[PDB]
Amino acid sequence: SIAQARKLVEQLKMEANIDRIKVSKAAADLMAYCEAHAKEDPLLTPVPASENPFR
Amino acid sequence: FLYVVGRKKMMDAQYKCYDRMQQLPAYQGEGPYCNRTWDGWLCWDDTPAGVLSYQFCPDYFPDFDPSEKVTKYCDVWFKHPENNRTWSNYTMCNAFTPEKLKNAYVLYYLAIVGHSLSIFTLVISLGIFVFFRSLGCQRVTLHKNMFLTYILNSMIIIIHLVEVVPNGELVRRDPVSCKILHFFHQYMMACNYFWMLCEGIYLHTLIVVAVFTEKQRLRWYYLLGWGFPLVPTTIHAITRAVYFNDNCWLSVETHLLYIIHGPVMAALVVNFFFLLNIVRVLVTKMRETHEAESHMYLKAVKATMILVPLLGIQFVVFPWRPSNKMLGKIYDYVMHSLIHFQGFFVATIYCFCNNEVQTTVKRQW
Amino acid sequence: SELDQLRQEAEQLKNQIRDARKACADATLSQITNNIDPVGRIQMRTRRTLRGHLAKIYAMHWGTDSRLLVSASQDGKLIIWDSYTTNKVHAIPLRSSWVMTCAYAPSGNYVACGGLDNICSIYNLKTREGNVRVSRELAGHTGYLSCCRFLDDNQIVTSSGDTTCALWDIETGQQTTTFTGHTGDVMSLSLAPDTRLFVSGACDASAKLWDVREGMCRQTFTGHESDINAICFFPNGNAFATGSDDATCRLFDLRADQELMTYSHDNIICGITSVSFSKSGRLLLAGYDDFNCNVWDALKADRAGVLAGHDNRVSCLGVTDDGMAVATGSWDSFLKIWN
Amino acid sequence: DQRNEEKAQREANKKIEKQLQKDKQVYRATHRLLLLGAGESGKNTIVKQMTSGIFETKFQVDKVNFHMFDVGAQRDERRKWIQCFNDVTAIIFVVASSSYNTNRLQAALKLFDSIWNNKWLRDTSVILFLNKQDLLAEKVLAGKSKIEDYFPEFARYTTPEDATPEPGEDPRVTRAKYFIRDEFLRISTASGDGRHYCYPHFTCAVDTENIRRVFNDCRDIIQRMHLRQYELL
Amino acid sequence: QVQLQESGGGLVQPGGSLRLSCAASGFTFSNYKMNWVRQAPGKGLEWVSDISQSGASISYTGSVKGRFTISRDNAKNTLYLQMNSLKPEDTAVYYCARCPAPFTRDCFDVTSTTYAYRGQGTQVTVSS
Amino acid sequence: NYETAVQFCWNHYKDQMDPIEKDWCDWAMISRPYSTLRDCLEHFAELFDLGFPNPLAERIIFETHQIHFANCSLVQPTFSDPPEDVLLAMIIAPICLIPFLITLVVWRSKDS
Amino acid sequence: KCNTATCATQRLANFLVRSSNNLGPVLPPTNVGSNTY
Ligand SMILES: CC(C)CCC[C@@H](C)[C@H]1CC[C@H]2[C@@H]3CC=C4C[C@@H](OC(=O)CCC(=O)O)CC[C@]4(C)[C@H]3CC[C@]12C
Ligand SMILES: CC(C)CCC[C@@H](C)[C@H]1CC[C@H]2[C@@H]3CC=C4C[C@@H](OC(=O)CCC(=O)O)CC[C@]4(C)[C@H]3CC[C@]12C
Ligand SMILES: CCCCCCCCCCCCCCCC(=O)O
Ligand SMILES: CCCCCCCCCCCCCCCC(=O)O
Ligand SMILES: CCCCCCCCCCCCCCCC(=O)O
Ligand SMILES: CCCCCCCCCCCCCCCC(=O)O
Ligand SMILES: CCCCCCCCCCCCCCCC(=O)O
Ligand SMILES: CCCCCCCCCCCCCCCC(=O)O
Ligand SMILES: CCCCCCCCCCCCCCCC(=O)O
Ligand SMILES: CCCCCCCCCCCCCCCC(=O)O
Ligand SMILES: *[C@@H]1O[C@H](CO)[C@@H](O)[C@H](O)[C@H]1NC(C)=O
Ligand SMILES: *[C@@H]1O[C@H](CO)[C@@H](O)[C@H](O)[C@H]1NC(C)=O
Ligand SMILES: *[C@@H]1O[C@H](CO)[C@@H](O)[C@H](O)[C@H]1NC(C)=O
Repeated sequence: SIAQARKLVEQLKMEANIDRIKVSKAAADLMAYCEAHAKEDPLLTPVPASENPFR
Repeated sequence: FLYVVGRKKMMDAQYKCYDRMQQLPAYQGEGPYCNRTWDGWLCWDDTPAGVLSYQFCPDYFPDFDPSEKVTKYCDVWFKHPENNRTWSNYTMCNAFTPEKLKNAYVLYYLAIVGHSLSIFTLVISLGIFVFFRSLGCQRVTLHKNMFLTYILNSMIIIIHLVEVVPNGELVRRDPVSCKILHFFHQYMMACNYFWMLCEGIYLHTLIVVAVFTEKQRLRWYYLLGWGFPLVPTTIHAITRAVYFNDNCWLSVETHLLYIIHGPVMAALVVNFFFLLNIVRVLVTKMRETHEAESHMYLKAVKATMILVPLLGIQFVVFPWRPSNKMLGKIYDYVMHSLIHFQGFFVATIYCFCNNEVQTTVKRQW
Repeated sequence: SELDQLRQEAEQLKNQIRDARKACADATLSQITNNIDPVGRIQMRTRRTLRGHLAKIYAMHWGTDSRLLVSASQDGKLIIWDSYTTNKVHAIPLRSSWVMTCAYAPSGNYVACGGLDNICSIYNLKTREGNVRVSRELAGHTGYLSCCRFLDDNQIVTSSGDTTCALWDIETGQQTTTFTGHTGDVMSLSLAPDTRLFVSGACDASAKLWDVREGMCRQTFTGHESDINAICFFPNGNAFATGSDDATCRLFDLRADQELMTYSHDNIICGITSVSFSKSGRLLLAGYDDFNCNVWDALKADRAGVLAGHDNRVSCLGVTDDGMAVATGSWDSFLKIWN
Repeated sequence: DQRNEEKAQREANKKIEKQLQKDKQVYRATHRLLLLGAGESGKNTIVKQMTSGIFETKFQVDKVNFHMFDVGAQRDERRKWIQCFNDVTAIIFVVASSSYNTNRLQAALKLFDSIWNNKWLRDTSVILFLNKQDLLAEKVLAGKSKIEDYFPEFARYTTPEDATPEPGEDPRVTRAKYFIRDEFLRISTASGDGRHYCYPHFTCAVDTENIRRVFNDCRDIIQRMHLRQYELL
Repeated sequence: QVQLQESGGGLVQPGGSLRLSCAASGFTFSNYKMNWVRQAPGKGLEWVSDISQSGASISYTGSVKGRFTISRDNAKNTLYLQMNSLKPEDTAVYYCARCPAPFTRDCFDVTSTTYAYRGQGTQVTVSS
Repeated sequence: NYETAVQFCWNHYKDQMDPIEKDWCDWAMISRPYSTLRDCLEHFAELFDLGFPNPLAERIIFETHQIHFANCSLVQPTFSDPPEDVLLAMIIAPICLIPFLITLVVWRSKDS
Repeated sequence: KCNTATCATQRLANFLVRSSNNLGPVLPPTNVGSNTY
């Protein structure tokens, strides 16, 4: 089990040394994406009966 | 109208009476005898002194009931004290008619009301099975043909009770439309009773005969339910044409009716023996679970009462009408209620109260 | 004791990561997306119903042309559907009737499937004789196959119940990279749009981000309380969503290294079986054990709709690449297209 | 002409659904079974009586085809791949009755409890094979192994009146093997609204009657399934 | 981050008493069924006791009935095991195990060799 | 007297049935004069308050059946059931086909 | 006479056509007094 404990400790140092941006910056990027691609989403916008291939 | 037809049968019987009175001249011993005579409505043979003769009531008048009997008495024949003339007791013929006619109106309106709720509840039950594909199975495919017989049978009965029965001008005219409507009535009535057998055969093989039944070709179910009732109805129609060609084929006195009701009762008796094996397996499944005495007999009653409308067991347990007046009255109210509401009961039990239907309909609504 | 010393040093490393994540948690996603417009009620109708399968549908996958889709069912059949005309293009009989995953190649020439047989079988659709035959079988895994996804015609990534993911060369049929680190059955995987990375969620209430080229675990994402059943990437590839048995969906950001949003309701007490995003990522569609799929406002965490046309457990669901329709399979043996 | 491509689609779909109904007849005719059991229980001996991630065994009793599946090369975490067997006819749960001295019998009582109360296996009946009855008899006949140690409620247990002892067997073996069965039947009757049932059998690994026990129990499961469709039971 | 930390343990004389505590974190303690499992030297994982979500249904393995008492404090998110009349056969590493899914009657894979929702355990040694 | 009443309408019945002698036995032909004789008898008896049937009325009705009707009989009246030997043959024959059709459904309904 | 249960609806239809004057009024009953035969 010591061998498995050492591999977990070695993985935690690889994940502790990671550059993390703030959640306010990470949330503003997801919010800005759905805004730029809102028109291209047929499930959001109304679907015309003429352009819908499932009518 | 009916008076002259009654008098014509009255004078026809007089010819046949004096023909028989011209023959049969034997009056041998038996002490003194009340001599043979022709009563104004019936012909009486040679009888001994003291024996109260008995004969069925003539059908000359609408009041008279053929079921009842006429009694004539000898000492010389009986003399009514009022006018000291030879008398025959025709009182039993028309005494129970005015009260039996009043009971017949409520039985008539119990049918058109009972059969109307059947067509209504079954056209809804049939639409649920054809619309919801989720409910689709070999059991439902047999229910759909069984539901169709109830609709088509209850439809013709109403057309028969609303157009043919209250029309006396049509029956005395005797058109061919009466006989072909009576043909489809006898055919759809037989198809209705023979699909109760098809439902009992499928239910019996699923539970008793062949549990490991993948799925069956329904081509033989269709021939028994739809195809076979053509044989007794075609045989009956041909013999009814050459032997008893009654006006509009409304008579029930002929024994040619048992050409259709013979095989019909035979099919329903087999359904009664299928019910005995199903409730035998059911109570055996519960004894293996070690249920209580109460719950075991409670569910055996519940399961039996939901199979009675489907298999038509009411025709087997009550197959004969009592001759008593008070008992025959209750029998008429009980059996007519079960017959005319049988389509309503089947639609409620197997469509509206079915849990797989209630769960599916609520989910899609 | 060298074992406990390694256990306490892992505890301090976990506290260092937990505090480094809290230092970046300056504001909540609900505080950023507070003043945006709600999407409104999402009323979607069943346009098609595919009635070919005999048993419960365990997986499905759309083609990149957004018209053809493959469906895996546990009666031992892979049916290729023409979603427009409801016609069946192919029907592949499988050797193992316990298929639990199916994939559609981006080129459209191959399909893959696997299950309790521990094998990923590649089926060549564009055969010269015209009928589909099995071209390759990958037999390295020691547990049941939970998910498989094509990188290209020659590469495929599979997750398995042996707590391991693997990358395969298809023409050689050999594992080129193995991804270890999970302590539970890996239940699903989701490829990034660039396909340089993929994320996998296992039964240890954890999700891991893997690098395909180097075969290492980049980040580990915790926060769920029970097994993660489904996972799906955000359209931009900077976030993903997980569905777990604790009846909760959560949204994790890669660069923030922590969860951003939680999608839960007190009435919902059944686990999530499938997750998928729309073309824009504004809607989060999740299949549940209560037989209906719920549409979530991925930014507002408010339920926006319900897809309640299935009569059994919704096992799979997928959105087309063009975003036109959603296909949800379920244990009721039917596959419905919603629009 | 694009109508040609759609006519070629209808004829290709027509050939497929012709084959899909031939496979529907084969699928409904076969009865799938999950053979579940721990190690050291005699489970593998039963399949020889009739690597890969699952083993399939095809047998036929009275012209009815059965397809039994034995899970191999899988980890001991079953909570995920056990859901694939919610539509099987029955789960054949094999238990070693002799393994009560570890305490493998308690480990099997908790596994049966998890299977019985799993939400996806609540309509799946379980065929319980209390295997290794021949080894249990030798263990009980000796005074070395006392079931009172691992199950202290065995000190006040009495053999039920409905218990049918085998011809010429010790009552101490009858009381022991029926006590183990009641431990499983207490879990089986605690929950369940008639949706699924448990069929316990005293089993030996070399017993030939094992396929007939599964056949007769599966015939009961299908029979109760038909009775429930008609709301009779 | 689901974490289960067990405290207590230590060397006890035969017939002594011990009380094990299990501090739970990272989940709703009241929605899950809790278990006690142990691993004797040179043996596998053995299930000991369980307690339901509320604390009404309590089950023990036969060996510990009458001597062990399981308790949960849903307010403080703690699980207890009052151990009385300790025998030398009780020497084992006692793990605090959590049920895999909430609101479920089934509890799967708790005694597995590699189970995620289980603590690291406390060493209890009964000797003189 | 009542003899003058019966002697009158007997002559009326004679004159009605004297020319058509070949039709004496066909009941469809002589039904109208026969019902005419009955009317006169019960009407004149009720007129004199003698009552019907009376011995004087039954005396001349036997004169018509003794003279006018000679060796003539009807084979069978219409609306009559067949001889009961063939009646049961027509009822049992469809019943015998029922068991054979039942075995077709139980044993020969297996697909393929 | 058909006295089975399956002949119940035909027995009722036959009775109404035979006895009832098209389900309308009530004619006086036949005279079965001392004067009557
Ligand atoms: C109302 C009177 C004047 C006429 C009544 C005629 C029916 C009794 C006949 C005419 C057409 C016959 C049907 C013609 C064809 C079929 C299909 C046959 O089944 C199949 O061939 C379908 C495939 C299969 O299930 O194997 C079953 C008998 C049935 C319904 C026959 C049943 C008897 C029917 C309905
Ligand atoms: C209206 C009067 C003159 C009576 C006419 C009777 C027959 C000419 C008709 C009426 C009802 C018909 C039946 C109604 C329904 C069916 C079932 C049908 O099969 C199914 O419903 C199959 C469903 C499925 O499994 O998908 C085949 C034809 C059949 C027997 C029909 C055959 C022709 C019948 C007997
Ligand atoms: C549940 C069903 C009940 C049916 C009750 C039916 C009652 C019918 C009452 C009819 C009364 C008499 C109607 C006029 C009869 C007539 O003169 O022809
Ligand atoms: C498809 C067949 C339908 C048959 C419907 C019933 C037909 C009845 C026919 C009655 C004919 C009456 C006259 C017969 C000849 C005669 O006696 O003069
Ligand atoms: C195998 C089951 C056979 C059932 C046979 C049932 C026959 C019923 C017959 C009814 C009509 C004959 C009896 C009444 C006769 C009469 O009233 O004159
Ligand atoms: C409308 C009234 C219907 C009455 C139906 C009565 C049906 C009685 C059935 C009794 C079945 C008895 C079978 C044998 C005994 C047993 O179940 O073990
Ligand atoms: C097994 C089911 C049997 C059903 C029997 C139904 C008829 C019962 C009564 C039969 C009476 C037979 C004698 C009738 C005499 C008569 O009225 O002319
Ligand atoms: C196989 C069927 C068995 C049961 C048969 C039950 C028959 C019941 C009816 C028999 C005739 C009853 C006549 C009663 C007459 C009266 O009460 O006045
Ligand atoms: C399920 C259908 C049930 C039908 C029940 C019908 C009962 C008819 C028999 C009872 C009639 C009672 C008449 C009482 C008359 C009075 O008050 O004197
Ligand atoms: C669904 C079952 C309905 C049963 C109905 C039973 C009705 C019994 C009473 C019928 C007669 C009611 C009084 C009628 C009086 C009248 O003739 O004017
Ligand atoms: C009937 O018989 C009696 C003798 O028993 C006889 O006196 C009488 O005349 C007979 N009836 C007729 C009409 O002749
Ligand atoms: C008339 O009837 C009465 C009734 O008792 C009877 O006394 C009398 O004798 C009868 N008269 C004749 C003439 O028969
Ligand atoms: C006629 O019959 C009824 C009933 O059978 C009886 O009450 C009555 O007294 C009879 N009449 C005569 C004159 O005997």
